[PDB]
Amino acid sequence: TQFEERHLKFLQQLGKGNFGSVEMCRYDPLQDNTGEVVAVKKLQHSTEEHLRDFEREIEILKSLQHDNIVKYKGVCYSAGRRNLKLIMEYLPYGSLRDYLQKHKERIDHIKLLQYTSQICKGMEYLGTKRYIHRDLATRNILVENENRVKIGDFGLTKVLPQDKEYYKVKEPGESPIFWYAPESLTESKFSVASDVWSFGVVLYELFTYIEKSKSPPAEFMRMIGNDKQGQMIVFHLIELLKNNGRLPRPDGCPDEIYMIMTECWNNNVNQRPSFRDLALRVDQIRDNM
Ligand SMILES: CC(C)(Nc1nc(-c2c[nH]c3ncc(Cl)cc23)ncc1F)C(=O)NCC(F)(F)F
Repeated sequence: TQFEERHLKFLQQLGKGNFGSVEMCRYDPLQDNTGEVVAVKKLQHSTEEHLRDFEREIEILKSLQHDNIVKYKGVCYSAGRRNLKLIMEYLPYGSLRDYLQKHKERIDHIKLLQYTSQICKGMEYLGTKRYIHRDLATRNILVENENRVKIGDFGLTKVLPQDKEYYKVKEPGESPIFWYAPESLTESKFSVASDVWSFGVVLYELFTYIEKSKSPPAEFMRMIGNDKQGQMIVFHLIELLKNNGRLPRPDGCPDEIYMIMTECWNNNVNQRPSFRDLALRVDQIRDNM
């Protein structure tokens, strides 16, 4: 079934980035304001390269059906082929980052692990399709309700080549470097293993309860020196990672959860755990607790 542009009523801006913008809209064909509230993504500056990447993100999202992956709803073509709109489910609790920042320690360790398990499961399913998320962070995870989180924003997702286990980005855009694996920093190489490294960073964010002074950019900047600027930050971060500088164990975090983070943060790509293993391990910790 099709979505008519004339029936998409603007409600609120949700955000912007990666050459796109996301708005909360009511899909109201009955024109009585009883329509479903949806999330609508469109391109801000729509070049032929941007259209091509947007179409690929649409195909990727439409191919994914999992409880812990944001639902594709459709496409609106009313403005023509060159001005597509991606329609997705709207998750009113917003990002896990905002949700956790608000609700802090009132969300216990058992609950953080329920979210951790769901993130692993969504990521494992993503990996079976040979898709590399490339932007795993609490800011890119949505809360559906108290018991369910879902991976969102597939705007940076790459499909692995048929004959290779990594995707090489020739001309990188804005990069979340404090979530990046060393091979992604040095060679712009992305794989299931680099998504596992970013997952270790997600687990860290969770157990610091999004405390501002404890964030991966704040911790890494203190380790390299706050006087470092521009490309010198990347140069120093690479050398720090090479010499085993890592994020600290968050205050009150169980030893066992810190060990999972440190295994994800292995410089050897082949030694990092698998998402299938992580979900099994995290479910065992949950059960024990
Ligand atoms: C608005 C913003 C910067 N970007 C996007 N949101 C949604 C999106 C899809 N459904 C949503 N429902 C609620 C909210 Cl707050 C956002 C969305 N889908 C794609 C995006 F690029 C965002 O919130 N990102 C967090 C993420 F969704 F990725 F987890």
